[PDB]
Amino acid sequence: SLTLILQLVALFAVVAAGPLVVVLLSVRGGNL
Amino acid sequence: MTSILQIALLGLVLVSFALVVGVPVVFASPNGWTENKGVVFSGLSVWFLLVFAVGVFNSFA
Amino acid sequence: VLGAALLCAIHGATVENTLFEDGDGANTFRAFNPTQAEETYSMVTANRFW
Amino acid sequence: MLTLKIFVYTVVTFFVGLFIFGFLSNDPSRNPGKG
Amino acid sequence: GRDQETTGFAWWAGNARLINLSGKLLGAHVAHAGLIVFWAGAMNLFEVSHFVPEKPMYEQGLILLPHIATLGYGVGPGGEVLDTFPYFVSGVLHLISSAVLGFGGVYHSLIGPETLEESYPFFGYVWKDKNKMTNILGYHLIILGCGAWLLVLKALYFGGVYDTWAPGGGDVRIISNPTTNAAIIFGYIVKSPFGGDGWIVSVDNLEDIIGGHIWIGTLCILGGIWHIYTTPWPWARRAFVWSGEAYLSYSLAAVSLMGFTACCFAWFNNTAYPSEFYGPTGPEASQAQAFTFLVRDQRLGANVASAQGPTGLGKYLMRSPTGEIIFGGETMRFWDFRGPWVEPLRGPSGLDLVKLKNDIQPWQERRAAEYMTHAPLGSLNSVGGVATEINAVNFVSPRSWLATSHFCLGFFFFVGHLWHAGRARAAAAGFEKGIDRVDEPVLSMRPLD
Amino acid sequence: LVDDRMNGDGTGLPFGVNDGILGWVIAGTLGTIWAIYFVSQKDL
Amino acid sequence: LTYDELQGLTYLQVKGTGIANTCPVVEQGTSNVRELKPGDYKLEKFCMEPTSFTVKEVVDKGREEFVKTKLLTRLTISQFGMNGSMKINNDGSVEFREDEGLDYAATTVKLPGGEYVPFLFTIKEFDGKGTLDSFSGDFLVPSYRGSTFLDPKGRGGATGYDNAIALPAKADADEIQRLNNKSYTPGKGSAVFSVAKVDTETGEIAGVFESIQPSDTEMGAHPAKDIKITGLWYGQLT
Amino acid sequence: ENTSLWARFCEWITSTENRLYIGWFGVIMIPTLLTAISVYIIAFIAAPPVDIDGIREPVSGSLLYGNNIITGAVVPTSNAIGLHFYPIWEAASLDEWLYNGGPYQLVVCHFFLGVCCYMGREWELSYRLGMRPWIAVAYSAPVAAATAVFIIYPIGQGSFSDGMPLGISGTFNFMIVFQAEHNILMHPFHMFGVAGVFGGSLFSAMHGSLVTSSLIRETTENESANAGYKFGQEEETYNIVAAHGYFGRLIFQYASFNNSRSLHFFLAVWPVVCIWLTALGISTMAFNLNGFNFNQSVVDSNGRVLNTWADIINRANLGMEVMHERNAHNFPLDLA
Amino acid sequence: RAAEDPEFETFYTKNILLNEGIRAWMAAQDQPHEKLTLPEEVLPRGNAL
Amino acid sequence: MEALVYTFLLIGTLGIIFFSIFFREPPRIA
Amino acid sequence: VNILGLTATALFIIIPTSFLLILYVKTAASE
Amino acid sequence: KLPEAYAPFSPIVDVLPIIPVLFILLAFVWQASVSFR
Ligand code: CLA
Ligand code: CLA
Ligand code: CLA
Ligand SMILES: CCCCCCCCCCCCCCCCCC(=O)OC[C@H](COP(=O)(O)O)OC(=O)CCCCCCCCCCCCCCCCC
Ligand SMILES: CCCCCCCCCCCCCCCCCC(=O)OC[C@H](CO)OC(=O)CCCCCCCCCCCCCCCCC
Ligand SMILES: CC1=C(/C=C/C(C)=C/C=C/C(C)=C/C=C/C=C(C)/C=C/C=C(C)/C=C/C2=C(C)CCCC2(C)C)C(C)(C)CCC1
Ligand SMILES: CC1=C(/C=C/C(C)=C/C=CC(/C)=C/C=C/C=C(C)/C=C/C=C(C)/C=C/C2=C(C)CCCC2(C)C)C(C)(C)CCC1
Ligand SMILES: CC1=C(/C=C/C(C)=C\C=CC(/C)=C/C=C/C=C(C)/C=C/C=C(C)/C=C/C2=C(C)CCCC2(C)C)C(C)(C)CCC1
Ligand SMILES: CC1=C(/C=C/C(C)=C\C=C\C(C)=C\C=C\C=C(C)\C=C\C=C(C)\C=C\C2=C(C)CCCC2(C)C)C(C)(C)CCC1
Ligand code: OEX
Ligand SMILES: [Cl-]
Ligand SMILES: [Cl-]
Ligand SMILES: [Fe+2]
Repeated sequence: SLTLILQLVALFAVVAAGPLVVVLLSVRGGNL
Repeated sequence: MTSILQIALLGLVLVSFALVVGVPVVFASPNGWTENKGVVFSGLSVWFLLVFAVGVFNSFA
Repeated sequence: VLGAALLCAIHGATVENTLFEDGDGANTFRAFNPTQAEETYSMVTANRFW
Repeated sequence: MLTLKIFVYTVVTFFVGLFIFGFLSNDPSRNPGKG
Repeated sequence: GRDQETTGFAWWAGNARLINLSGKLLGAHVAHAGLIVFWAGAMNLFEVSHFVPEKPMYEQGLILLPHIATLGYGVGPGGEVLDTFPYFVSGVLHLISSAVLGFGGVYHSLIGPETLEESYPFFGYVWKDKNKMTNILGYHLIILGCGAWLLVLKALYFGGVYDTWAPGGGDVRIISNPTTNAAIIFGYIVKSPFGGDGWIVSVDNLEDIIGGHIWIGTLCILGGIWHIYTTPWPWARRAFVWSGEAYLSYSLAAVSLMGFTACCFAWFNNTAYPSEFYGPTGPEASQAQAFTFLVRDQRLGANVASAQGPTGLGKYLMRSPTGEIIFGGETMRFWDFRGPWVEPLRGPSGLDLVKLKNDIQPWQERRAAEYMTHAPLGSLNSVGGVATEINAVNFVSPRSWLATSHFCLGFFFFVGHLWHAGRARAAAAGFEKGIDRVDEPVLSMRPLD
Repeated sequence: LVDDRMNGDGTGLPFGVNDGILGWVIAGTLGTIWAIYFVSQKDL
Repeated sequence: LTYDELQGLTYLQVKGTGIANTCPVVEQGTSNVRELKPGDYKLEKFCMEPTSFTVKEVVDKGREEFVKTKLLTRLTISQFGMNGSMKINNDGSVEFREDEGLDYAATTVKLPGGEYVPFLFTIKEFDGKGTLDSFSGDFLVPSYRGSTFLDPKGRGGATGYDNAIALPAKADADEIQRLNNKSYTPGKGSAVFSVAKVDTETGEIAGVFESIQPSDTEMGAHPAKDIKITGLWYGQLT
Repeated sequence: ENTSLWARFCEWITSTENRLYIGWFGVIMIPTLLTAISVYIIAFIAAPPVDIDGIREPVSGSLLYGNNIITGAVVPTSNAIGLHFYPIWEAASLDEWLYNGGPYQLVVCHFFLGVCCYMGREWELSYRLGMRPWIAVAYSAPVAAATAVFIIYPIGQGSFSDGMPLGISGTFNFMIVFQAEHNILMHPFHMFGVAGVFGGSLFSAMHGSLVTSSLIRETTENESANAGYKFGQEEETYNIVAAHGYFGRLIFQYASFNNSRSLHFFLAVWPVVCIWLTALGISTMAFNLNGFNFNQSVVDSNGRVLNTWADIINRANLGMEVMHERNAHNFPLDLA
Repeated sequence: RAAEDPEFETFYTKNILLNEGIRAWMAAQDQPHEKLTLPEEVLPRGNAL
Repeated sequence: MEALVYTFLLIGTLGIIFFSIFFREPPRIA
Repeated sequence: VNILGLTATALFIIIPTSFLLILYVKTAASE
Repeated sequence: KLPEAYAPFSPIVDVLPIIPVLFILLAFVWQASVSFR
């Protein structure tokens, strides 16, 4: 369903946001 | 008047995602906050303007 | 079983609360050396308390 | 039976008062440590 | 952040590393406040997205919309919902405020000043500066008193609040003549917490609720001014410990007391937590069941004052230990329950027989039947009924959920108060890390224990 | 009424006090403990 | 405490005070009693309150007298909200009738010596006869426990095990009255009523009453004792 | 200078020189407890029968009324009282005070105050002996369990009659009726509690076997090994490295406790947090949150009910439910 | 004592009644080999409930 | 006759508890 | 069983108690 | 339900409760990234 697809995309985008910022800070200099 | 509200809200969601991903990146970057002043200020200003725009367009839709 | 659970809890709490300083650090878990021949918790203080 | 309630109230108030004012009686100065 | 060697605190005690860092303390606090308002807004949006209008809110598993509806937003007479837009507005405003607070907390946590004392003397503080701690406490007391007075203004001039004790089944009422009498307001405070008294859980009218809120707002404002313009007395300085962990332990004990007390409100009180929004309580559901079977057997041509039970105590109506006419059966243990649908049927001597016979109301009967069907009995799978019941009803009372979660949090926070009070006393004493091994206090006193 | 009772259940009695003698012994006991504590000051 | 200030007093001021367990006592009018108008009457809210509970126990020099007891139960002894109809003649010959209402109260009293005597304090189906000074009669006394009541070993009249099942060998012979047969035969009591302080302006009557009734018969394990109830009564005409 | 009466009394109270430390928590702990023991012995010996269910059917519970030690129990308060406070002065006579279960409330209140002040006194002696204070934090778990089964469950169900009877057979009755009501076996908090006591027995046996197995040889075989340990010594009595190596090659190398401080902390924390969880499970059941309900969960394609082990547990719950308080229910739904 | 005196109730007798309830409401669906098609009217059941 | 045996066993148990608490062997600390 | 159990309980509470008292006094009188 | 103008944003509304759990787990991730120093 469209609602299920949007829920899964939103959930994946949110749950990846934490790992995204930590990986970007680890590879972009430091200070973490 | 509803479609422009939906477009403004989707833009607000995208700007909020860009803020929550880049603002910790900008802050915790080694000497990154000094030069990311303009882009961070523009992002926050666009976020506030989009919040106000969605709020004022809610009364018209 | 209930006495054994009581003994486990009370022995762990007594040992961890009757510890010696050995410190220069707020974390007592890093204040322990496996290769030594000295007690790290005060048996005398534990006996007096209980 | 009112006398029993008065006596119990007096005993309870006595013990609670000893507790409260004993802890007001500068309890941290009964420290076996330094400071 | 820092590490283990530079602070002495491990990662699983990492917030202790920011005990003495005022700026990082403020950042953690503001980010946490953003988290709290984020949960408020996100749960409000989730509940209004999952809200069904043709069902009561206690069947749908909502806990925040009953809180907003109690204040009288989007609800009409009888507890029915008229609009969800106020709830949506509250959720969106909380989400935006959460964004602002989260940005502030993240900024102070990451690139904010480490210590505020040398650059911002107004916001700088050391834990032994009792005057500055009382100033901060006074500012927060002013904020709390202003919030209480804001609730008072909401219930007085800004649409009122939902009165479940209004005739007909409750309505959004404007509070007129709040009971500001100190005797009746503080008699709740000096009341016993047992049955028949209930301490402050047994507040039964919005007049006393708003009067107590006026009193607590005025008291909080005067206490805040007092703390701003005074200092702790020498007896308080001798009695108390003046560390940050000590202040945290005091707050922990306080919030544990509030958690237990709010658990008791959610389980027993039906005035500040209306049953039309939160579902019937335990006593309310048992009395509703007894009253519904009473009117059923009365319609079936059976005498209700007579026709005793198998134990000869009374199947329908009997006597309380004091002497009032109460509902029969095990619901005797809930004989102190007071609800909007029993009070018109209750006279000076308790449940009046002639009133229960002739002054019946169809809305009272319908509400009692609905409360009997929807008792706060359920499993953690949200299976309605007792533990033996078949997996067919999807309902657990919001009162039950709030009571369980809040007693759990109150007990954990009591234990946290224990831990932090003990560690604060040991840290001020000097033996929080162990025994000095050369100055053991037991060897300094004589044997035989 | 076949027997005598205090009938103190409910009613919201302050500290469960039905007679003024109860509140007076509360006040007297707390006051005398406070007085002993206050006279025995300036120690240690 | 009349019916005027009782009805004008709200629930929250009666709760926990015991006022809900005392009869309305008139204070106006006279004790003439004969002054009341003879004729047809259908009384309402018949009120009853005991003042003493006594049991017939002694076999000694007292010669089967009534002894004082201790009330093991709380204030669950009063009876209120009863209807009926009583007829009054000119010479004073009156009859009494009680049909429905809270006409019963399960009460347990303690004999001196640690003995428990429960009894169902009833006035139901009263057939009074006599004069205004004293009219007496008989009332129907229910058993105490219903037929669906279960004892510590299951059993009971309507529903039950009909024997002691925990041991499979002794379920007969000596213990017939305990398990083989459950007795629920109702008894009969005697009640004497006196009328005093009659107020004909409002049609409120009062006075003292004297009732003798059997105690709990249970299933017939022990013979029922005689319970004497003294106290006040109150009623309102039409 | 310590001459005034209150200063002398304070020094005597806070004196660590006593045989048993009293302290300012002990000044409440001692009289409340001795009250509870006194009335508990007297009630257990010669308590008259108590009408627990409120249906005028009294329960003896005491030895002089025909109870043995297993069956003897201080019966809970009458159901007519419920959560009302029933002290002796609120009763007209001692006879009805005993008939209505007043001793149960008095014992429960005094015992709750006593265990709370015992926990406070444990902290106080830890403070006055220069010790770390979290022994009281460890003791907060049995205190939580006692409060949950004596006060919190009566609060949640609305009647002190609903608390745990002060005895053994009464305790079993409480557990059986409790299973009927809430299906405690199917609850995660009770499952963690059971795992905690089982693991507590396991870890007690583990730690005791490891230390007693690794004692340093300082005696012979004709004298007890305990005689090898001298009290007040600073020399270690067992080989920590040998014990850790044995455990590592027994179960796992990288998943073993090489530090005695961490090992003893684990021994302290595991049963304490699990008993916290099970006490909170009882307290959540007090507000009728109940265990897992899997009655008629497995259904086939035609919709017929396929019974499971949870359905057999449901049958047990039905058997308990139709029998508990066999005369106290005038109506079907057991909402009280 | 409980058989000869029906006023003697204890928690032990409560436990005995509860265990009888377990056996009765358990046997039919716990032991399929017994083929216990036990009717409703003989199953022990208390007041209402 | 059983009740007296029970009460005697329990008072003996409390006697052993009081005896073990108050008249124990002192630690030698040597 | 009303008095045979009494005799069994008496023998159980004395015989090992007496034996333990023998050993305890045999150790206590030796320093 | 949600207002008709905000109906398509319900799927992104439903994810919003779990963010604090994701936040504490993100704190654990960051502590793993600093090698639990
Ligand atoms: C608002 C209340 C509050 C505050 C501000 C603090 C603050 C602090 N605590 Mg503390 N604590 C509290 C309450 C609080 N605590 C409570 C309620 C308990 C339970 C008894 C504890 C028990 C505790 C202990 C044992 C310790 C601290 C420690 C600390 C310090 C370092 C914290 C840290 O970095 O650890 C890091 C945080 C974590 C590793 C998270 C822990 C994982 C939790 C348990 C997961 C649970 C989540 C789960 C889903 C919740 C559901 C359970 C239930 C509600 C249903 C810090 C200043 C430490 C200290 O003393 O420093 C000096 C320490 O030793 N606290
Ligand atoms: C309520 C949750 C909470 C909060 C608010 C904080 C806050 C803080 N912690 Mg902490 N911590 C927590 C939980 C929390 N912690 C738990 C559960 C543990 C146990 C695992 C720890 C263990 C811990 C340790 C060991 C330490 C801290 C430290 C710190 C401080 C500085 C961290 C830093 O700057 O390094 C940098 C961190 C990062 C670069 C990670 C970036 C992640 C970003 C900020 C997430 C933001 C996402 C969000 C959506 C952005 C929106 C902003 C805006 C657009 C709205 C800071 C104030 C340090 C300290 O004490 O200071 C001396 C430190 O040593 N914490
Ligand atoms: C939650 C807000 C708050 C907080 C954290 C504090 C904190 C503090 N106040 Mg304060 N106060 C407040 C609100 C608050 N106050 C308000 C609203 C008022 C206006 C009424 C006052 C008026 C006030 C005065 C006049 C004084 C303080 C003082 C103090 C300090 C010592 C108090 C003490 O010894 O502990 C607790 C005190 C006691 C245990 C003894 C008091 C006995 C009880 C608590 C008083 C109420 C009795 C009543 C019968 C209890 C019923 C409720 C109970 C059953 C739960 C302390 C730091 C003292 C100070 O040091 O000056 C700066 C001081 O003299 N306060
Ligand atoms: C078979 C018949 C014989 C049976 C024998 C049974 C004996 C029971 C006697 C009753 C027990 C009461 C003990 C009281 C002792 C007070 C003296 C003392 O504590 O030291 C003073 C001691 C004096 O200072 P010191 O001598 O300098 O060390 O310290 C104190 O002041 C502390 C006082 C504590 C008061 C609490 C009393 C003890 C509570 C625990 C008793 C519980 C009752 C149940 C008994 C069995 C369990 C133990
Ligand atoms: C049910 C009835 C009782 C209701 C009581 C409710 C009213 C009181 C509740 C709030 C009192 C606030 C306590 C703060 C001070 C406590 C510590 C202290 O003491 O602080 C200690 C401090 C030391 O400098 O002194 C000081 O600041 C002085 C502060 C104390 C001043 C108050 C004393 C009142 C006088 C009563 C004495 C009667 C004495 C003799 C009685 C003999 C009877 C035979
Ligand atoms: C001086 C002091 C002290 C001490 C104290 C003490 C010594 C204690 C105690 C105490 C006690 C010692 C208490 C008590 C109480 C008791 C009681 C309260 C009792 C009782 C009993 C009863 C109530 C009974 C009843 C009955 C029954 C159950 C059955 C049959 C009938 C009869 C009636 C017999 C200290 C050191 C702390 C410090 C402070 C002060
Ligand atoms: C709004 C409202 C209201 C009101 C309320 C109020 C007004 C409250 C309050 C109150 C108060 C006003 C209170 C008080 C308090 C206090 C406290 C709670 C405290 C404390 C603490 C402690 C516990 C202490 C301790 C100690 C001691 C004793 C000793 C020494 C040391 C120390 C100090 C630590 C009402 C209900 C009407 C209605 C509804 C709502
Ligand atoms: C520092 C730190 C940290 C962090 C913390 C925190 C706590 C943070 C935060 C933050 C926050 C607290 C945030 C918040 C936020 C919010 C937002 C970002 C928002 C928004 C907006 C929007 C865009 C919306 C939209 C909408 C509407 C308007 C309605 C309808 C629906 C929707 C959704 C469409 C950690 C732990 C990691 C590590 C350590 C340190
Ligand atoms: C979208 C939308 C809308 C709109 C909205 C708007 C347009 C608004 C807003 C909003 C906002 C705009 C919010 C907010 C936030 C904020 C905050 C959250 C704040 C803060 C602040 C603070 C917290 C402060 C602090 C401080 C300082 C810094 C100074 C001194 C000290 C103190 C502490 C005071 C509506 C709902 C209509 C509808 C739906 C859609
Ligand atoms: O009381 Mn003891 O167990 Ca609580 O559920 Mn309702 O109430 Mn009776 O039944 Mn089931
Ligand atoms: Cl019922
Ligand atoms: Cl049962
Ligand atoms: Fe060890």
